Amino acid sequence: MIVKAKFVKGFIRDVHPYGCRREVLNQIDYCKKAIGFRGPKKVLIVGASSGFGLATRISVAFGGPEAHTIGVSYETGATDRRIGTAGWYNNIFFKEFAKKKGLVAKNFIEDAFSNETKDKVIKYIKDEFGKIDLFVYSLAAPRRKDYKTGNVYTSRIKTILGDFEGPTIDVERDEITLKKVSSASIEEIEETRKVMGGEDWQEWCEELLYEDCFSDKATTIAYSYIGSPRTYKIYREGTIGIAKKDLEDKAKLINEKLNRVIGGRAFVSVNKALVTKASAYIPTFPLYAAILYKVMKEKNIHENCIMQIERMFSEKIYSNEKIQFDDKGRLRMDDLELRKDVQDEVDRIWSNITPENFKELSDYKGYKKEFMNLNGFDLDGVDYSKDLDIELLRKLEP
Ligand SMILES: NC(=O)C1=CN([C@@H]2O[C@H](COP(=O)(O)OP(=O)(O)OC[C@H]3O[C@@H](n4cnc5c(N)ncnc54)[C@H](O)[C@@H]3O)[C@@H](O)[C@H]2O)C=CC1
Ligand code: NA
Repeated sequence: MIVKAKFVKGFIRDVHPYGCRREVLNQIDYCKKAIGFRGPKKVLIVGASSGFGLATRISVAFGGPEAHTIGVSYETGATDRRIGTAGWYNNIFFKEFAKKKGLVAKNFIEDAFSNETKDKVIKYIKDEFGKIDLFVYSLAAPRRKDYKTGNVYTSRIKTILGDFEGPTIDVERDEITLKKVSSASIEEIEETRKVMGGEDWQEWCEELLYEDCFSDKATTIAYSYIGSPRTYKIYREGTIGIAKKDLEDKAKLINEKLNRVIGGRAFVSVNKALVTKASAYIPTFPLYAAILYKVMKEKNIHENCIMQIERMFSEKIYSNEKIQFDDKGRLRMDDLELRKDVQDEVDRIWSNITPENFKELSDYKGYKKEFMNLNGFDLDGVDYSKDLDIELLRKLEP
């Protein structure tokens, strides 16, 4: 079978599994070439299979600390109709590389919202892994199940106080298109807060702390976004923004408890805009990211996931220099994105953007490549003419 990049309902149908291997290896190679940092030895990451969580895992394992890692993710493998998710394969190839380096890399392919999943991970930590010094909560989900009551909360990306309509980039068609987003009901706001707020992160932290799973002075981090006024309507001041503010509020509560009990700490890191599976489908995000890429590349300050994470750990969290938070106690990795000259240029380009000129004014090429790359496509050192053995791929284990 020769896997080709193709779309179904605006989603890539089949990832290229060996491309995913190459993309994991590219991030590992960046970390191996980096100056290096030291700090964490035993790391738990929820949402470890792709995007920021995968970069987090690769950073601590290969960027100097030689950390053992537990990854919890929800992914699916090959069926008789589907090849498996990018994250499915990322987990597998990360493990292969980590094992060769002599590192523990445990995968739990499980729903993190489950009480059952928490018990499994806690059991593994107590029995086998040893206490955790770093816990990263990097989860992006469309829904949350409350396993006790059977209730399902659905995450919706909607606006508040007024419908939205604005340009976006359709990767399937290489075109600018208008996307409509409607106002959320109070129930929809609450459900999104239930899924993408800090409740589950807080529950993980409490269960970990109280079952004696954290090392003294342990750190926990969750990831957030603030962005520019170009996206306040559909992000920061929409349903997802209300959820992220709940996440930031929970960080403060978790921080107080961890500090009191083990001298530990919790904080949100507000990261920069970039292409991941989750972000690629936020309305209008492709257009903002494409312009931002253009501006930041011209100013030599562009970063992808692995560069973001490597800088965060080596320059801010585990540095010689003391960590600096914003006035709300958040770590700011959007420090370069939200720089005044960057945002001025983004706003200026944005105002000149049309369906006819967007490829000239924005870095659509770079945006599309990063989108293709995370799905295993458009990568160097991958032979895209070679047939893949499906039986071989389906036998691979996380
Ligand atoms: N990509 C961006 O522009 C930015 C993303 N962030 C935040 O980074 C965090 C991670 O998102 P990305 O890396 O962008 O997305 P991603 O789609 O690459 O990663 C999502 C991860 O969450 C896991 N996951 C989803 N439901 C799960 C479940 N029920 N149980 C266990 N794992 C589950 C997936 O398996 C995957 O590992 C999110 O909180 C997002 O809001 C923050 C700033 C920017
Ligand atoms: Na992630």
